[PDB]
Amino acid sequence: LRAYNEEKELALKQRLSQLPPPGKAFVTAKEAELAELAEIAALYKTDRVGILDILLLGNKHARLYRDNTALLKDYYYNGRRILWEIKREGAEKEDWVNQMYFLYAPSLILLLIVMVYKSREDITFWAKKELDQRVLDKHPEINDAPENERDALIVERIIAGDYDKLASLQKKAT
Amino acid sequence: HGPELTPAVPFFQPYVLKWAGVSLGLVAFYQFNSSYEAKNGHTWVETFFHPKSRE
Amino acid sequence: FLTSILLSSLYLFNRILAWQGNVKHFYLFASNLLLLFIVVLYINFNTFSNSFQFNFELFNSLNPFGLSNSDISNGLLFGIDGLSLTFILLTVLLIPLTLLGNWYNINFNSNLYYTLVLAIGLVILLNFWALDYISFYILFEATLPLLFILIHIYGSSDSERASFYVLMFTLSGSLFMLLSIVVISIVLNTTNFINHNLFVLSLDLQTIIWLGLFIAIMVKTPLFPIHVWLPVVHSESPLAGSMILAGLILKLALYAILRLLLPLLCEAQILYTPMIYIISLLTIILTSLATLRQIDLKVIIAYSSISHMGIAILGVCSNTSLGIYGSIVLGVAHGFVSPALFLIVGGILYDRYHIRIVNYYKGLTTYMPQLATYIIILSFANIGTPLTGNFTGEFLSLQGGFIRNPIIGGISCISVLLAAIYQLKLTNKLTGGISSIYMHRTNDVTIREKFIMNILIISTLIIGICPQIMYNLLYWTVNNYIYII
Amino acid sequence: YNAISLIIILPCISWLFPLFFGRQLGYVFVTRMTSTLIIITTLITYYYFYQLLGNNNPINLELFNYLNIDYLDINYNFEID
Amino acid sequence: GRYPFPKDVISMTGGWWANPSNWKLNGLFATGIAVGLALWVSTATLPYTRRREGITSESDISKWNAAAGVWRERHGKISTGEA
Amino acid sequence: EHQRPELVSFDDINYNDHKKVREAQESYTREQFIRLEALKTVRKALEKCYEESGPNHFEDCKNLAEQYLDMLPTHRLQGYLGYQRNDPSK
Amino acid sequence: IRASFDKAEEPMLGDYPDIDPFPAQLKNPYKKYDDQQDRRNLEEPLSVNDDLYDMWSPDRFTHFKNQDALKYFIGFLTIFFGASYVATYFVPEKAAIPREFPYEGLWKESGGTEKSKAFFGQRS
Amino acid sequence: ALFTSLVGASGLGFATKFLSNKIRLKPAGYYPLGYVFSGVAWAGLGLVLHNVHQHSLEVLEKKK
Ligand SMILES: CCCCCCCCCCCCCCCCCC(=O)OC[C@H](COP(=O)(O)OCCN)OC(=O)CCCCCCCCCCCCCCCCC
Ligand SMILES: CCCCCCCCCCCC(=O)OC[C@H](COP(=O)(O)OCC[N+](C)(C)C)OC(=O)CCCCCCCCCCC
Repeated sequence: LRAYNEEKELALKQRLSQLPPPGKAFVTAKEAELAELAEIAALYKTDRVGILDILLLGNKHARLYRDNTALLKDYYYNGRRILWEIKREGAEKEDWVNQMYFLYAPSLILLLIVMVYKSREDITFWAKKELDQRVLDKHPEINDAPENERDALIVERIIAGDYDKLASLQKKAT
Repeated sequence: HGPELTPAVPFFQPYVLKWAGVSLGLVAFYQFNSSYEAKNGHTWVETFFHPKSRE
Repeated sequence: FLTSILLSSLYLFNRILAWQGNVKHFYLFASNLLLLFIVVLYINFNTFSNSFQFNFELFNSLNPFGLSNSDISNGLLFGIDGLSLTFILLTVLLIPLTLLGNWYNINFNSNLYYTLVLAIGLVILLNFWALDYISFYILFEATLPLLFILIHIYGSSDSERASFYVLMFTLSGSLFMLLSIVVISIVLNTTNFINHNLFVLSLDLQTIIWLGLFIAIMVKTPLFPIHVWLPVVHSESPLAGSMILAGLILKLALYAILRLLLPLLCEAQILYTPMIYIISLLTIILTSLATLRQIDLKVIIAYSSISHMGIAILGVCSNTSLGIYGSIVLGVAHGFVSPALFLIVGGILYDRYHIRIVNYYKGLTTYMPQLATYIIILSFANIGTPLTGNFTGEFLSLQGGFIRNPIIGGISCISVLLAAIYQLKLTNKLTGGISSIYMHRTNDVTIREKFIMNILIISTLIIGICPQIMYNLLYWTVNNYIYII
Repeated sequence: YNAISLIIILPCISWLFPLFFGRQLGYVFVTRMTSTLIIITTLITYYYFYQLLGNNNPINLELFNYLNIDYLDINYNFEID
Repeated sequence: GRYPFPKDVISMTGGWWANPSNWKLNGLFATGIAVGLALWVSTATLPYTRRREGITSESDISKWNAAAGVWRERHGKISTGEA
Repeated sequence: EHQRPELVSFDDINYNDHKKVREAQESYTREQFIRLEALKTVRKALEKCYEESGPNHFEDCKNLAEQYLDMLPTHRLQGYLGYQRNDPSK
Repeated sequence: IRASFDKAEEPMLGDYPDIDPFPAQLKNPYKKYDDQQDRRNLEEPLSVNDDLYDMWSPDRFTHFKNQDALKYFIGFLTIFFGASYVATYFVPEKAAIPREFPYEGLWKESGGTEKSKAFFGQRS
Repeated sequence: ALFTSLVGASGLGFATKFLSNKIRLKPAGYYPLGYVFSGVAWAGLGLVLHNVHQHSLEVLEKKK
């Protein structure tokens, strides 16, 4: 949805043409030559490209841009290591935090929530409801007892009888 | 007098905000489903559980 | 439609390679999309059915490129139960963490490395989907060349010998696995994870078949006769190779002993569980004892992984529902907590100092207090200190092994002691003392390392406080493999 | 007000808060706070002992399931005998 | 003893002699969170409490003993003691 | 909804059909779970007896304690494999 | 060299200097080392099985020989248990009978039924 | 299906054109018309193989 300027980028490339390699551009243990490099760091930081030009443009524009961002990234991080460069604060986003806090972490919390509420659906709750349903099947007179008497009447029926039908299944055994 | 001081620190650090917000949201959501279960007979998340029948 | 999605996606990939040199952003993006897809599959999963829910066939004759709606099926089947989906969830939340784990240390040829790591993760993802013996076996050894290339190009001084051992020992056990798979496919004329409990073989044909599968499992969950490639392939791997290996390959062979052996070798398995108990007690004790004299630091965590897999095997071979469940909890919790330990030794400790000998490291608390916090929390989480998931697995597997044979359960219960001796002997050396005169002070632990650590610690603590959260997948498969007549 | 619950929850507060907020609160605060909270805990348990001398009727609190496997259930259950 | 320390390093439990300037001010927040969490856990675990004795009637346990005798009559199950 | 699927055995069915085999499998499994919650019901009843009884729990629920310890070796998960691979009376 | 296992690993070393093993604790503390804690100079050759002679090794007592101390320890143990067992013969006996119980020794109270009275029974 | 067979065999043709470009130390899309040439050739091989399997199935069903 965003776009860029190409002769900004070619003027950028011939700006970087006369600059030193990044292995000595900061090894000088000042702003005669270290004030033009922090400009270049700040130009690395801002987004030249958007996504609509990525798809519909050809390839040597892309190669131009790729070595541009390679040399610019080099000038940013080597200046950050030796020394915008000359400031100290904490608001910063590294490259992975966009899709690990906003995609990985909510998907993992989603996984937690799906496991917690999927644990309602299990065989022990269903099996206690089925055993209750079976003793209410055989003895419906427990139906018209009041509510907390019903609990213990069910329990005494469970103690008084099998209510499985497991020997029903093993007919070839019997 | 007494103990020597060190510089001031804000209370609500970013990790305090993140961990407190996520766990309070999870407890609030659990209580919301226990609220919704009594009214409608089923959880709000099992609305979204659509597996095929066993047969 | 589905082809147009892919050649849109191939064009997506080509354009972002043309404009960005690296791949790692898209590999992270595809990994987290794969996460969301597997959790959407878990939402639509029916826990009330024992059968295999999301089935698909590849390379059928009527449709070689794509899905199959046919009267006749001779391709490769795929599909899941709860047992498969447990290890799929464990796999899919580890793949982005291993792509993230090497976000800055691989400098020279990065795109090859991240492609190899994501490819290994995808192969092991598809290992748990498979439904034939040949479909399991094809993906089961697709990992090996990628592991060979990964260990050989990237690593320490000795990455040639480690790459050779990871091809050699694995190939050598897995060829005998292929022998037994061929015998199964010529007797039954079907290889299938669906029908295969219905077929009954003769007792001495079963006892011939069972040997070749158990030899490969002895190589890959490394039991005592060959437990031996594992410290060298760990101690000399790169970081994501070590993490993927000890989090997923060992648990893959733990999955294979359930999926491949317990259904159609029941009458063989009962005859052989004393031999498995010999080998598993003997790989708990002797490996847990051989860790006490180790000069290197990643090798200690490799031998730790041996001892924990030896605990898990007498859980699966226990003929008990408790043992099967505890072996699954042990495999998942170990796959959480052990890659965090390999990150402690290989990421926070080898990126900073590039040596791995124990004698340089002393008194790490006074310059790195939260690394030391991590080291002691992970040490206790690895031991069998409860509310961790490791104790749930170790306790239920020791209980099942006590039911099946009480004397080998009695001598297997001392693994609680033996697992703590070497771990705390390492941990108090790393944390305690005056700071080392060899180590110059470096940075404390960074945001991405703390991120990986916090995820791998919360996911052990949730299983450790409540192991019921994944019973809904397993309550069928905990009853499925029991043979108590 | 729940006597069986405060005995559990107040030393957990007294532990978790000095770690998560030690740099933010400092030693002169956290000392008085940790001790203050354990003082309140032990006053509650003296009062509960005084009440159980009245009737020998103990209290337990129940929480969620640790594990439900076939013949074996474990729950987080807490009683003062 | 008040030896010098590096202020480079940040630990969550404080560092060496950690004493921030606004420890009163943060102490009011810690006070509020502690009393609110203790009060909230106190009221949340109220219905999960029960007494040990006096829960169920003795009618219940007499008839459960009777039904256990019923389940023991039908299986012909003999005592511990008679051999 | 509390749905109750039908009960199938391993013995009436042909094993060449898979519908019926899978249902007999799940039937035998769920019946073991019903058996299991019967055992758990008696355990909770017994600890209610012990807590209500105090000192005379030896004689109020001798029979509940004997019932729990008689049910325990026989009321657990046993597995469908052992009955479907082998036929007694053959 | 000095220990038997240090002698046992003698033929496996080649191109390795074969140090005399000396415990790092029994060194002088007052000689200044590069690390005062491990008591070690900076390039000093390490023995084979050096982690048995490190500072982080066992404490390695100085005052008794180990065979002497095993004799003294097993000495004190058999001293106590021998005096314990001979002192059971010189005991005096009781001044009361062990007390008895109503309802035929509370057998119905101790679980029990009439076939099971010897298993769950008291003195009566 | 016939269409999936054709598109997949054309993908095999695209793979062999890509790999032969990259052995030559060329870019990927060096000569973009060789992609359609190779895809049409390998898709024709897929057409042949599909028709032979079809005739084979018809011979197998004529033994009824
Ligand atoms: C390189 C080693 C060599 C090994 C060779 C062995 C074979 C390799 C083949 C490589 C690719 C395998 C993965 C193919 C994915 C196909 C996805 C799929 O089949 O989904 C369709 C399936 C049927 O869906 P249906 O309802 O019938 O309608 C179709 C329209 N969706 O839908 C379903 O029923 C649900 C199934 C969901 C699909 C989940 C698949 C999980 C894994 C996806 C990532 C795997 C990537 C593998 C790439 C590396 C290969 C090892
Ligand atoms: C000492 C170490 C404890 C650690 C505590 C850690 C926090 C957990 C607090 C839950 C207390 C609770 O919500 O419990 C209260 C509820 C209810 O209890 P109920 O009896 O089962 O249901 C009522 C039965 N009636 C009707 C017979 C009375 O619980 C639950 O069923 C919900 C289970 C959710 C557990 C999910 C844990 C996920 C990890 C969270 C931490 C990362």
